Amino acid sequence: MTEYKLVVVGAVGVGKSALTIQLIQNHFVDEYDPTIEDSYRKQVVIDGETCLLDILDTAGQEEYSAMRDQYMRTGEGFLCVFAINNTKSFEDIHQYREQIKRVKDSDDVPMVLVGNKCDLAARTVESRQAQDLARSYGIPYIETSAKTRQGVEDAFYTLVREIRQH
Amino acid sequence: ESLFVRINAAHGFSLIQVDNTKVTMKEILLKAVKRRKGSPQYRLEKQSEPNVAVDLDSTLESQSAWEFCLVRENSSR
Ligand SMILES: Nc1nc2c(ncn2[C@@H]2O[C@H](COP(=O)(O)OP(=O)(O)NP(=O)(O)O)[C@@H](O)[C@H]2O)c(=O)[nH]1
Ligand SMILES: [Mg+2]
Repeated sequence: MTEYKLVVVGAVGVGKSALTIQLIQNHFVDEYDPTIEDSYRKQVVIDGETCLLDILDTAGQEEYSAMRDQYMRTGEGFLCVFAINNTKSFEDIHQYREQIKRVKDSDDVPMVLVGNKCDLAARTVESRQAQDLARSYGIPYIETSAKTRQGVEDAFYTLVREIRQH
Repeated sequence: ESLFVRINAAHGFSLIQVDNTKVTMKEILLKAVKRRKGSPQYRLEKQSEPNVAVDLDSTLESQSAWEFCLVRENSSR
């Protein structure tokens, strides 16, 4: 069947792995174990149509930034994740989008701006600012919590819908 | 960049950080199972030697390999 290569990118600690494992295994990862790179494949039904998700969970650690080229070339949709309590991670979003352009010649690839950890009371990134950033990119903004599962399916499934509608 | 080993599993791959090549294959297996499956028995195989379980008490260095398959003991790669 049809397989979609989705890639989860963003700064250290924003919750890329927790989002991925919440989707794949319906489980919240409490501990922090830094990622180098991991992939997870799962069959899912989106809008009544079965497909295979191939999710690439990537390193926020800049030590591994050279990997970006490989996976940005073949990635078919991207979750650009920041944490709502981490303004630096929001600032970092642009760098991921720009690197995707270096290898795709464009940023014309399905992407979702993901503001994660929305279960936390303290927010340093304003919702209107995240909405405005997504608007400046022409992409959706979705608030998620890998802990409560809020918005998680919406974030990943929106990518698949955007690929299907090309 | 740290050293790391590539683990090929039933539903994807995991890059497993190692501090040095004196780490045991048992330690690598436990890390890969924890990450990929969370809380069935498993073996590791050298990428270039299918169907043979590596000695989990041996060191990564002794394997002369940096890619392994994680296989359920009741199954094949
Ligand atoms: N409260 C809350 N905590 C979260 C959420 N997502 C992740 N975390 C926590 O934040 C920490 C880092 O999460 P993790 O998924 O490992 O982040 P990462 O972006 O994958 N880090 P790296 O880039 O090094 O791989 C973990 O302790 C995790 O429990 C969330 O939505 N809500
Ligand atoms: Mg991670």
